[PDB]
Amino acid sequence: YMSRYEEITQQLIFSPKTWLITGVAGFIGSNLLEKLLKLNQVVIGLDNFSTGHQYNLDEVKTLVSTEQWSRFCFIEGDIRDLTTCEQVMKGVDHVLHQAALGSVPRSIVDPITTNATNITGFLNILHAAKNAQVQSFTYAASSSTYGDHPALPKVEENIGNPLSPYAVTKYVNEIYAQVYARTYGFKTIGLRYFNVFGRRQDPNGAYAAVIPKWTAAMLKGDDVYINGDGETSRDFCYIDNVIQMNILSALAKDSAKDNIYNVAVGDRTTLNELSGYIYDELNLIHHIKYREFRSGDVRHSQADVTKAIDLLKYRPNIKIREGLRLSMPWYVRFLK
Amino acid sequence: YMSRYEEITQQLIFSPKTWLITGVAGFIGSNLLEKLLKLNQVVIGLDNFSTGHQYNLDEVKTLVSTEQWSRFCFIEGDIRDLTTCEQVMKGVDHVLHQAALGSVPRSIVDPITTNATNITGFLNILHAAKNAQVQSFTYAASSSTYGDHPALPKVEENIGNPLSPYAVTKYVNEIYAQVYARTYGFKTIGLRYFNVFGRRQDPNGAYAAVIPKWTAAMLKGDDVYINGDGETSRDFCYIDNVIQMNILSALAKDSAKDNIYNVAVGDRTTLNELSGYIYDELNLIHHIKYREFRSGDVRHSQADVTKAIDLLKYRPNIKIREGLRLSMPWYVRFLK
Ligand SMILES: NC(=O)c1ccc[n+]([C@@H]2O[C@H](COP(=O)([O-])OP(=O)(O)OC[C@H]3O[C@@H](n4cnc5c(N)ncnc54)[C@H](O)[C@@H]3O)[C@@H](O)[C@H]2O)c1
Ligand SMILES: NC(=O)c1ccc[n+]([C@@H]2O[C@H](COP(=O)([O-])OP(=O)(O)OC[C@H]3O[C@@H](n4cnc5c(N)ncnc54)[C@H](O)[C@@H]3O)[C@@H](O)[C@H]2O)c1
Repeated sequence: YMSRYEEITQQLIFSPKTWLITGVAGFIGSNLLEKLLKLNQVVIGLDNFSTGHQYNLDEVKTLVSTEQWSRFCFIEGDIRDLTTCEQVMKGVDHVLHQAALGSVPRSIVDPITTNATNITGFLNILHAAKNAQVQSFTYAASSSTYGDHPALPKVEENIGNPLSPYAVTKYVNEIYAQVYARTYGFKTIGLRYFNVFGRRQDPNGAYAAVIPKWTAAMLKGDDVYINGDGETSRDFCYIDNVIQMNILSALAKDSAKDNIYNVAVGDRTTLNELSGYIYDELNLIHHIKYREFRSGDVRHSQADVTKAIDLLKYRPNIKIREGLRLSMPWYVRFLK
Repeated sequence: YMSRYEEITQQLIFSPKTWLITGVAGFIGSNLLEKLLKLNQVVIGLDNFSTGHQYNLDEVKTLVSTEQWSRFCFIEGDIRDLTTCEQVMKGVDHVLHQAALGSVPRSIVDPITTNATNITGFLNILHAAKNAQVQSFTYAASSSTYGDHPALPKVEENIGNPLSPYAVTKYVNEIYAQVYARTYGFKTIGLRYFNVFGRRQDPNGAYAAVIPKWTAAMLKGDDVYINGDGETSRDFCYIDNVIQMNILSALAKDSAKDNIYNVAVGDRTTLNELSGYIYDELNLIHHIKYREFRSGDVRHSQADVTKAIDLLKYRPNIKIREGLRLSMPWYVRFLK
């Protein structure tokens, strides 16, 4: 039971608010959109369809009622444009900022566009939000920000040197957010996501994340690569845990704001064990080679989620194996 | 004797190199331009005249020969435009990046503009320099990167939380520089300036620094305002000391790069002390109210310059009073 999250969602349905979701056409944004519309929220979406897709928005349309869909106002535009950011902020209560160009290797190969998207765009949205006096502001940060810190499991206060331009940009979001609290009284929540997965995570394209990239490949009958020795290990976090955490963050009591939280389940899986869970869930619905470590990649990864548990009453309820089970039917349909 | 510095400057007279100075029309930039043309160097300059001034360049022109000035190629443009950054990098040996919007309070009022210039702009010059494979890259960092850290004197490896949007931007310059070393092998030097003063520092405008602002006010018979009880203290650093450090860093051995250095004297002077020094020096060349502490003002600032002295062979040989003596005639001339 996700007790606190149930209670908060009940408040929202009784007293609905206006939400802004940036990155709404993407993986996490469109999952947020689906749950907020199902709570009868008014939703303002912004996306530029860089890595996001209109098909994600069309899919969410078919999953909600007509009245629910009628409260979604979609704005095609770019967070790099401050005017656009101010326009979409108007009358907004709760900001969920997901728009960014993700991926460590992308940042290495084009630190420039990435900087513009992830620092300039973040600041534009942060500043428009402060000026519009929104009730809350929650933004996607990253476990990449732990960098080379050798400690396991990862604890929020203890971070290392950032190991790529992507790590830098996300860390910069966090420091601007803190400076905003201290200089303006504008209290935010940053969510360090660990390896999120689930429906509508893009499997196509050179930057695909390991779960949908492998899922696709096994469905193709293609080779399943493994960047390095395979002992690299991760806290894979099903999207529903992330949706819980965004919504708990948006309605957090004030003293839980101006804080960073790990967003994950606290477990660890190696590239090598995941391969098998994926085969088994897929193989259940009727259907491997080693190589060089990837550049600027974090070696080993497990979150300590004690802080979200205690301060927000986060209750992660969906673990790697069940998330895969829940996720595979989506991949079959999308790829068939 | 500034002796490694003398050896380096003698060598440059004998073997000119091509330098890029961004912010060339500003206080520190035009002073670098002056030194470099007098050393017969080839200098590419870049400035948008946002806080810099064409009269600064006209002044440098009157101080160097026709043949020296003919080695100055000046481009009016903006570091926020990557193309411009690439163009001015061509043929460049040594980068001295000074272009930025200074001032903590400017950044509080308009964090967006300060971000675009200080982070986007800085990243464009760093990236173009890396791509051009220049010999050296040195950038203007800031003592505001110490933030709330309580150590005093300030030592480079120990820093705190940044306290304004400005401080965020200058800290991010350092982080990007370190990440560029790590990921592309491009090793830079960051110079944490402390309260620099001297000729061509702008006395006009909401954000003038204390030394020129007071100097101008005494020359006009305007009220000199002390923000607080005047026991507040700084490590005021004459320009020539900064010129020295820039040149020592452009020519540093490889082991001294990918390092941050404080640039200052090592001394502390109170606002009360300073107001007396300024008066004394001016009135030798011939011619006060207390109010509220500036809000969110640092109380005491003093640099440990051990690292610069040991690793770069820096000599902080101009202290505050001699610096004021050297600067006062330029203000007298400038304002009469
Ligand atoms: N999925 C994970 O494992 C993970 C891990 C760490 C951090 N994150 C962060 O989570 C957020 C959501 O990521 P996601 O996995 O859903 O990726 P995604 O690529 O699916 O979503 C990003 C969305 O933002 C939009 N966007 C990008 N730049 C934009 C711009 N300039 N203006 C407007 N829209 C823009 C894209 O079109 C896309 O719809 C991002 O900030 C990402 O950095 C995700
Ligand atoms: N003066 C100090 O005590 C001090 C203290 C800490 C750091 N610094 C840093 O030293 C550097 C030089 O500062 P300064 O005191 O000479 O200030 P300044 O304002 O006199 O000089 C900065 C120059 O940069 C130019 N510039 C700004 N934005 C630009 C852009 N986008 N494109 C092209 N040109 C641009 C301005 O027009 C100006 O000529 C800056 O990086 C400043 O932050 C100075």
